[PDB]
Amino acid sequence: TLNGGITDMLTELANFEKNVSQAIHKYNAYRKAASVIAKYPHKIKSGAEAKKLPGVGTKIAEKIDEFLATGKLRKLEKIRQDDTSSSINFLTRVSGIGPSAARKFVDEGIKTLEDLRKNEDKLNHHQRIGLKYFGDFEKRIPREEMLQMQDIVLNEVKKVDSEYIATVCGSFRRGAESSGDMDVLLTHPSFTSESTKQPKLLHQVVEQLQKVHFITDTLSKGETKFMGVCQLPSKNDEKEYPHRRIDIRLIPKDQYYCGVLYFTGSDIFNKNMRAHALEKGFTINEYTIRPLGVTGVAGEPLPVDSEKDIFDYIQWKYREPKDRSE
DNA sequence: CCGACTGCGCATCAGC
DNA sequence: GCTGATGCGC
DNA sequence: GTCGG
Ligand SMILES: Nc1ncnc2c1ncn2[C@H]1C[C@H](O)[C@@H](COP(=O)(O)C(F)(F)P(=O)(O)OP(=O)(O)O)O1
Ligand SMILES: [Cl-]
Ligand SMILES: [Cl-]
Ligand SMILES: [Cl-]
Ligand SMILES: [Cl-]
Ligand SMILES: [Mg+2]
Ligand SMILES: [Mg+2]
Ligand code: NA
Ligand code: NA
Repeated sequence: TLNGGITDMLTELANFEKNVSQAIHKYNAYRKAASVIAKYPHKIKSGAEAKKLPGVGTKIAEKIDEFLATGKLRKLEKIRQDDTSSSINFLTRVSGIGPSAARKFVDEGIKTLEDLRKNEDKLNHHQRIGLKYFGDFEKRIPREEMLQMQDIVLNEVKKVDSEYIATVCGSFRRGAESSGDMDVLLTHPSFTSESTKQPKLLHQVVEQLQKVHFITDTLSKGETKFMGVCQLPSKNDEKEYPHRRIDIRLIPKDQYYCGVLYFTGSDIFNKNMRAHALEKGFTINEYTIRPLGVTGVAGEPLPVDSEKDIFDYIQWKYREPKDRSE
């Protein structure tokens, strides 16, 4: 946090653009700039100096000059005082309420926590659960609890079928001392890019975790992705732990390396890495890396036997999980 | 100058 | 019902 | 909002 002030500013600007202006490219540009500045190993003394960094252009350099001179940004001060942007910004803090629904609710006079609570019937299932756990989903997860949750998830999975492999990814795999949620990558020999010889592979695991009261609510659920809410058991007399967000992704077993690469992140690291891939004539998703023909059509998946293999294809030196926190 | 900007699962909706 | 587009979040 | 060609 050499430049915590500046990165916060840009982050607030990204969120404004996404939530209020609904300008996805500006949102991503701001996030990119924040990221590159976050990792810059010097305390920035000027906008010119920041403008040397890829992703920081003229407009951002200017805002940086203002913030350095004043400790603030007029543009943001104004935004913070605009009732409508304020209302939309808060409303999108509820899981399931996006830029669109937020703006709608405001239109309809629903713009506070109290408003949402008395208008539950105007929420879809996801939003309803987001509202229910609005406070909990605010709280970070200490690594020590992530370890307990890991322990539970891995053992319960083993109980359904010893052939399942569950890997906790996200910031936890990057070594973070705290996490926003729990991301579980799941594989089983019966599900490969070649065939699905067992149905309900994801369901049985979800059901087991529900049976033991680890999973408490469901936000969405398909054949390969589950998104929901979980909770650690507390002891006699002990207050309860906050409810936590959990995501599970069932990935074909032979595409584990692309899968774990994807799910380890960070989200900006993936974006960067995928952009570079393109510039090298490849496209990467959570399943495969393929070449991009002259015509732009992606070709056949290339052989992959390690995360590193994927880095090699794009002429990047390998980066351990802990060094992918962008 | 200007096209392009990482990639995708699930929920919901519109048009047929 | 189906398919495609859009919303949301990973 | 930024950038590559
Ligand atoms: N927009 C994206 N593009 C590509 N990969 C993504 C994207 N968003 C997420 N992933 C990836 C890569 C991610 O690391 C992973 C989990 O997404 P989470 O939404 O749980 C996260 F990003 F917040 P995490 O890194 O885990 O940080 P905490 O959750 O706060 O602790 O899927
Ligand atoms: Cl935009
Ligand atoms: Cl400010
Ligand atoms: Cl793979
Ligand atoms: Cl693919
Ligand atoms: Mg996570
Ligand atoms: Mg997650
Ligand atoms: Na720059
Ligand atoms: Na939200």
